Amino acid sequence: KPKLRFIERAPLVPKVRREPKNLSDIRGPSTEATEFTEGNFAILALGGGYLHWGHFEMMRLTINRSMDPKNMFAIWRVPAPFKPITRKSVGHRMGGGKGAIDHYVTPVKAGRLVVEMGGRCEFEEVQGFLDQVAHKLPFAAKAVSRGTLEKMRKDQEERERNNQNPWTFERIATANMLGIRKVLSPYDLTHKGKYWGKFYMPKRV
Amino acid sequence: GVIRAIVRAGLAMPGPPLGPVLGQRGVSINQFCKEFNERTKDIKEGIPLPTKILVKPDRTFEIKIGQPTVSYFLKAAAGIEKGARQTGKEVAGLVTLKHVYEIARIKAQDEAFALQDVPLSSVVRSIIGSARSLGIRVVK
Amino acid sequence: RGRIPGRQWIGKHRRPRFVSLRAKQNMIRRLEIEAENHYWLSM
Amino acid sequence: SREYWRRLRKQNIWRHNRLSKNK
Amino acid sequence: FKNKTVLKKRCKDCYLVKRRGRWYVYCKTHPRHKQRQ
Amino acid sequence: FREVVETQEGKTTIIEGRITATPKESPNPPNPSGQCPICRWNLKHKYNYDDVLLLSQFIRPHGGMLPRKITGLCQEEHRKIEECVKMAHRAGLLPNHRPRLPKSKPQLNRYLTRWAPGSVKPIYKKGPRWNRVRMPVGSPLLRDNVCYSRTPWKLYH
Amino acid sequence: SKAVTRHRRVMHFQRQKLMAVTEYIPPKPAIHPSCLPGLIRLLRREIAAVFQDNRMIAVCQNVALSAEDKLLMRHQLRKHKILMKVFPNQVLKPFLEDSKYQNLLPLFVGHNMLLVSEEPKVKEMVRILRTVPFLPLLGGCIDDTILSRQGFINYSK
Amino acid sequence: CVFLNVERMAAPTKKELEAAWGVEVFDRFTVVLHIFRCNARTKEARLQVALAEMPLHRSNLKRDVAHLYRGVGSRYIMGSGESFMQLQQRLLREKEAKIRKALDRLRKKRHLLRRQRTRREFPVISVVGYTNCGKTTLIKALTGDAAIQPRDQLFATLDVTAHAGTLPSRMTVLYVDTIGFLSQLPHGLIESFSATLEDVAHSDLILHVRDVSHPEAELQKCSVLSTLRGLQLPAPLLDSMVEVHNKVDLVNVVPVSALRGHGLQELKAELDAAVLKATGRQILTLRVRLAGAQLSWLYKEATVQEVDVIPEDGAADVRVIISNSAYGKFRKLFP
Amino acid sequence: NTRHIAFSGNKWEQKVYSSHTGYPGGFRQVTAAQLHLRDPVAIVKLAIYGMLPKNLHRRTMMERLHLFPDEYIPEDILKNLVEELPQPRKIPKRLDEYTQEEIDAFPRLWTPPEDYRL
Amino acid sequence: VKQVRVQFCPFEKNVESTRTFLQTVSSEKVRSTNLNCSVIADVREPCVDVLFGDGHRLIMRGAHLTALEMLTAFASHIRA
RNA sequence: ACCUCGAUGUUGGAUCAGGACAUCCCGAUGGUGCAGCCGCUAUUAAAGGUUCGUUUGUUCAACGAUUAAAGUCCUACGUGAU
RNA sequence: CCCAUAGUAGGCCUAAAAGCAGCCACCAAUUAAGAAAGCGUUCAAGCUCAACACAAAAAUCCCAAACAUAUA
Ligand SMILES: Nc1nc2c(ncn2[C@@H]2O[C@H](COP(=O)(O)OP(=O)(O)OP(=O)(O)O)[C@@H](O)[C@H]2O)c(=O)[nH]1
Ligand SMILES: [Mg+2]
Ligand SMILES: [Mg+2]
Ligand SMILES: [Mg+2]
Ligand SMILES: [Mg+2]
Ligand SMILES: [Mg+2]
Ligand SMILES: [Mg+2]
Ligand SMILES: [Mg+2]
Ligand SMILES: [Zn+2]
Ligand SMILES: [Zn+2]
Repeated sequence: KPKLRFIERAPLVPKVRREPKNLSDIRGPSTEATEFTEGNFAILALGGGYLHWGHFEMMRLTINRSMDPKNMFAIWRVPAPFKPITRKSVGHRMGGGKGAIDHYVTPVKAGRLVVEMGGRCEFEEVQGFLDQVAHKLPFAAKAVSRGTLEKMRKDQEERERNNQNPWTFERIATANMLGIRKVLSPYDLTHKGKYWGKFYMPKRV
Repeated sequence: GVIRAIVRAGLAMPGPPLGPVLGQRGVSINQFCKEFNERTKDIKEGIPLPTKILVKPDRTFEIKIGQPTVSYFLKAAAGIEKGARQTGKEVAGLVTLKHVYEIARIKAQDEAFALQDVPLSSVVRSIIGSARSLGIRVVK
Repeated sequence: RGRIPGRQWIGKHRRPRFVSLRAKQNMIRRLEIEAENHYWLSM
Repeated sequence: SREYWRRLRKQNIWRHNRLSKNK
Repeated sequence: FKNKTVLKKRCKDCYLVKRRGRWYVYCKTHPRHKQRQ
Repeated sequence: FREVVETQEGKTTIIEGRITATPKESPNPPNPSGQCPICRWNLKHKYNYDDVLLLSQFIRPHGGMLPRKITGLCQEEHRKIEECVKMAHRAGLLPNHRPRLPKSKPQLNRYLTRWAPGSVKPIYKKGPRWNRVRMPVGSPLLRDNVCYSRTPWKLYH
Repeated sequence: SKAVTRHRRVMHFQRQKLMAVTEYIPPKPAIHPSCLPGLIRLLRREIAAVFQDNRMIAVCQNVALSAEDKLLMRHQLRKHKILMKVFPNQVLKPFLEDSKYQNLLPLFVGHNMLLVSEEPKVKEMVRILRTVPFLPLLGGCIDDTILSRQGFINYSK
Repeated sequence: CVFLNVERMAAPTKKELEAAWGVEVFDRFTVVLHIFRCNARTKEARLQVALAEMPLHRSNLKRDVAHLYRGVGSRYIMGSGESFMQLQQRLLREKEAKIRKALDRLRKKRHLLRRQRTRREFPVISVVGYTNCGKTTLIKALTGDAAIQPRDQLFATLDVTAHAGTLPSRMTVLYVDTIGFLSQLPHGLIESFSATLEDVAHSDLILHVRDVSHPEAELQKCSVLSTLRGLQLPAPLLDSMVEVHNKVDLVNVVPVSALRGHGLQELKAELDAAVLKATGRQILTLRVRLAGAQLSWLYKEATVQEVDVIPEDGAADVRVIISNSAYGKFRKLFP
Repeated sequence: NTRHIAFSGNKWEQKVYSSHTGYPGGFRQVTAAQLHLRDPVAIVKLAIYGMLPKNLHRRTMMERLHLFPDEYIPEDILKNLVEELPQPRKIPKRLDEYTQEEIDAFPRLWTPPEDYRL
Repeated sequence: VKQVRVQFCPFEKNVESTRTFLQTVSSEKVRSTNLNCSVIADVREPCVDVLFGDGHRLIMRGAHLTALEMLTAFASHIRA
């Protein structure tokens, strides 16, 4: 089964309890599926967002059509949509209770791998359509191999080490210099200024 | 222009594989098949024969012919009619190195095919590769 | 032409604000003062 | 060895073909 | 000429030239490949 | 420098080439080991569009730039020289390097012109103060030129 | 507005100043570093063996011929014991000094095809060349003795 | 829910049945409309199914807006005189007008697309028939294409699409796969697809794929003929309509089996005859001097069935199927 | 010599002077080059007007201002003149204006290949 | 074009231009363009003499001319 | 639900129209599945123009006859101290 | 940029499928060429390639004037 598996619109057992939109699941760096597993190429999420069944279908169809099943294999690194999103009826005034469940999404945090590909192939063969998929994803994304991912991580570390600016967001936030914690968020103490909402500023040091 | 065909010396008028393909340039099918049958009489009968016909702008025929094909020749040498399906594990006939050498003796003599290398190795290697690609094992 | 929807500086669509070299220098000066404060409080 | 580099050239052509399958 | 934010050469004979302040894909064999930025 | 001379005699046109005198680099460059003329003569960030005495040394007789493979310039300095040459031509500082061959055009004095005069559209609607459509001046390639003023160069006006 | 917005939320001016002041500053490297200071050996042995074994050598420019014309020329040459060889100039240049052929340097530029042999059928080869009024015979060196075209003609006669 | 196998139930009937049975009620119209909406994938198909839905939206207007009334009207002394229901009906009419305008644009674009195939004189055979009768499978068998995917479900094909194939006369014929027809269904539903189905009207021949194995093949024939007449296909074309009995394996015309591929060669023979007699193409022998590129011109502008060459006169007699336009062009070009 | 002013950059084509006659459709936007070719004093007059304070004395100041497109100046104004202010911008020299001494002084930065057509 | 003659002396340097001109003009495409057009590659400063169908001669002394320039002049005179 | 309930008079029509161009026609240009005529599409162009009637309060819509066209909008759903 | 002969139309496959519809193997000659990476062919043929050789737009009228080089 080398080709990418089908993803269902909603969980087979539908959720009954509406749940709050905890945007923290999109906010911040990703702590899961951040490393390669049984593959050499992948789509890395350089930002946060929700993946709909439409995005899943786009990824599946594009990758399946453009891959070589006898020499390439692909695997999801993101679960099927599970978080329920509720929409009220059009023309409804505010109030009257939380709306009924409309769709299911899967939260994705910046720094996570969405699809992982491997097999008897090199990056150049796959980067084309992986970049197509990444550009059509709801969040900033990039086709990255193991080597390129390590290269970008080492480049970030090098920039952090050799930055000539005496002042860093990390230092100022941690020390509460200028009383900037009045303007910053408690999450900023760990985001170090590299994350703003769902957006991940990669050039930010 | 040069027109290439692998027609069998037996049936000189198969039809579609010669008529429509040759008529576009403008040919005399009667003359073509007459000359091909003359060559068939000159050589053994009932065997594929590559052709090197060149249709001149003056609308004349200069048919050039040489040795039979390699695939059918090897299949006949190994006692095979239809080639192996897999061709990587399937085998139907075995050919010895001495037989390969003997057949090669009368192989590196054609002009159009360019099989003109002085060394025996140059041609024995080619025929061995053809046999390996086909479903024929090289004994010893 | 060139309208900011609603009130400037408050809404979702605010008037863009840009930091000048003057403001950057002022903030850096204050940061230096506070770094010296950290040093003198560390002993 | 001539055949060594002949095989190397064949493999390089194969790699180029695989890379250009999509290009 | 079709305005395209991304300019692509659609055959060997398409050439990129910056004229009157913007890029153009010009082509003579296939004029339908002509594009403007 | 070679020059090609073609002579039409009778109905037998001949064409030959003669190598005339060629200039030589001044002896004793201030900074030997410089990988190109500019960085060798200590001019990396110390020339402007109006330094015609410098620009003309990398100029074809009709005003076109000379290739890198011939001039020896590094890529960045080649780009800087090309832009400075364009600005000088537009400013009129190269009156003997004009195109080979004219109706009278209006005489508008210029200098530090980044764009070709005939390719820029008028700024009919300058944006708001926070999104103003500014008029470029000079070239960004010269942003690193030695700045003797406390304020940096304003590349946009 | 929520903490996570579909658009880039506007930052508080103090946060904007913080982000501008804590921007990455790359290390300026003072002086720009840019302007600071098997098969080959197989054919080496092949050329050495050719030079040693062959008694007479000649060269030509067999590049203007079709595939079929080149094949026919090769056939006519193989009718005799002479063998035609093709080798890159990039690696032939060292061979001249290696084998002590100083006069051969200004002979192998561009396409070059050797015509190595021991028994000269140069008479019939020149006869073949005559009906094709191009592909001139180019200077060679028989048994460590450079021969010009007139030398080859005299030797043939 | 309950599926009442009726063409269309009136509003009072639906209301009474809903109240009595305590569940949702669906008719043939609603069910077919639902499957059309589900299967529709192209923008054209979505637009056409939206036009088909419009009657459903009009019928269900009251229920779809009952949650927006808010009890506002007739006492608020200022505003447009339109009441709540009047405004909702106006909005629905505006939406329908937008859909119809878009469909008119789509029809114009389809004519634009057909321009080229019409100019080059490709014979066009529109494959029509009852739903699930094997139109797509037959077109796959005839053309040889592999991208064609004949599904098992009803109304699989919702897009009118053209696939080229070769006849025994070496002539290239363009088969137009169309949407299947169903019985006991409102005519408006299918007629909403007329924008894309007008390719059938401009077809040179029509091929009715009868599902002979089906018990109600006669009723299917009646339904499809009535549907075509409602679609207003040209009378000469409907008269010249050929018939093919598909699914003959399960059990004056040509019996065929698309999956097994049994009568395909015969069917191709009759299709060849039909296209000759329909497109006005004359199969004739033509003597041409073997020079001046006349033979190449004939190859490229006509289907050269065969060439018998006479070298004594240095000429060739070509048996060729040539249209009237091509024959005129040849006569003028090579007197 | 207000006719011979020089704009930096492409301002001759990008700078737009806007006015409105007041009547509907009376909005006129004329590029700097067009305005200069029409009136050879308008550019400098408008610059001075926009730089002067926006009060009731501005028009009196503009009356005191005198602008002349070319070298010619009225005799009475010439007799009134007291001092000549230095030109804010030093005009760069052209190659034709460079003396042979300066050209010789400036070093040759590179040895052009002898066999180059130039 | 009628005839094209190329003369050069290889042992004397400054012959690359003329040799490349020969290798380009004798190219089978160029010669097939006009089979009647006769090339003569004589050899013994280096010169290229082109006699055209109109009895007009173009003499290119390729001592200090690059092959591109020689070929451009040759094409221009072909155009006439 | 932020101004107006010690009044900001309400949908259409008449009258006069101002403006935007995302152009319906007239102008210039590129492509075309541009043979020509009709066209389709795109760039530029807002100087000028953009009909009369039956039904219906109709803004709209259907229909009749035209037109080079009978454009999409905004203007307090422009315009009731006209 | 130049350049392209050829075991052979590799087998099976199929009416034929010939580097190119699909499956298996993917060797091998010429110094140099994938049993072929894209076009094109019903099929061929012809083209290459790889290989040698050397950013945006809306409605009263844009919107301080300007300015790159005098030492924080
Ligand atoms: N047994 C048998 N089944 C057949 C035959 N021809 C078609 N079918 C089946 O009939 C069904 C028709 O599928 P399609 O051919 O895609 O349907 P269609 O005619 O395009 O009609 P729509 O699905 O309404 O678009 C499929 O299950 C086919 O496999 C046949 O000759 N024999
Ligand atoms: Mg406001
Ligand atoms: Mg179907
Ligand atoms: Mg309120
Ligand atoms: Mg409130
Ligand atoms: Mg009051
Ligand atoms: Mg416009
Ligand atoms: Mg190549
Ligand atoms: Zn093109
Ligand atoms: Zn440098």
